[PDB]
Amino acid sequence: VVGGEDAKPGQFPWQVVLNGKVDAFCGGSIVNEKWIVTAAHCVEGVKITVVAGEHNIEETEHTEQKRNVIRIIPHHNYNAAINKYNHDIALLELDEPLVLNSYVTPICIADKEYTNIFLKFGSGYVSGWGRVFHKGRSALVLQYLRVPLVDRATCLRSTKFTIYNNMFCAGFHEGGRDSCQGDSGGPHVTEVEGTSFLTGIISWGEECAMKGKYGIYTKVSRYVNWIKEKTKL
Amino acid sequence: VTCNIKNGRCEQFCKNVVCSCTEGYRLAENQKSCEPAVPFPCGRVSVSQ
Ligand SMILES: Cc1ccc(-c2ncnc(Nc3ccc(C(=N)N)cc3)c2O)cc1
Ligand code: NA
Repeated sequence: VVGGEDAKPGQFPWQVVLNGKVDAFCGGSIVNEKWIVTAAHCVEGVKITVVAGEHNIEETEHTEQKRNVIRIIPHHNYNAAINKYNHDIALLELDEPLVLNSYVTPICIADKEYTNIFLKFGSGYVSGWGRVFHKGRSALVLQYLRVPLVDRATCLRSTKFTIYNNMFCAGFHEGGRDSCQGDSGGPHVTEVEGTSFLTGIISWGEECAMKGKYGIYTKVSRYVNWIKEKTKL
Repeated sequence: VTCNIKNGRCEQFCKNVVCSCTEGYRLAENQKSCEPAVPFPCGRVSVSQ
């Protein structure tokens, strides 16, 4: 996250970090004690670990819970050889359940209709340990940022790339603040009377925080039935 | 009176009105608000901020 702020401990208890050959390559969100929702381009075959209850990725705070990923379910319409960032959503099953507490809490997921109503409120929070500057290094402390929704027409004019209808744009007209590489798979959430709901997955963008460009996100409303079905306990 | 105007005053979900909440929450005595039904319900911050 470029131009964000340090999250306080337990401020985004649904956030998880993904570690593989490189630590903090992507983020995710807790659906429940056994399942994480992330971006399909982050995963594939390749051994991954999930860390919940994380705050500073370089200091043991005793709130962390690390788990091995035993199953990766990319959405069946995801195909990297056709488009690396379209249908960009996947689920990860954990080897053992997480223990829910003040630092490890699931994100709410409303039905399809209400997830779309909450996205249309126009203001969401994104978080992650991605780059804090364009081409810079990943964050030590979890970062967060409030990003306004950008209308589809403005979003289409911002790029030569194809923005599909179940992708959305969020960010600032003048740049300066945005999600970035290392944040993909992480959450875009909307606060509804003190309860946060998952409205998007952090997906991609051309560079980070550049004026005229926006962050591209997966609309979670498009996948609510697939998420509820595959993550049933 | 109707879910089209101010969500029928429901804190979370409305059905034409009958209010409802997401998993881990129960509908409060006023039949509009949502309150935790479990120790760590989804989407809530419980650490001191
Ligand atoms: C395994 C794996 C493969 C590829 C990548 C990867 N490569 C490039 N850009 C990425 N993301 C990105 C870029 C910009 C913005 C933004 N400006 N909002 C947000 C996210 C990205 O996740 C990561 C992991
Ligand atoms: Na830590």
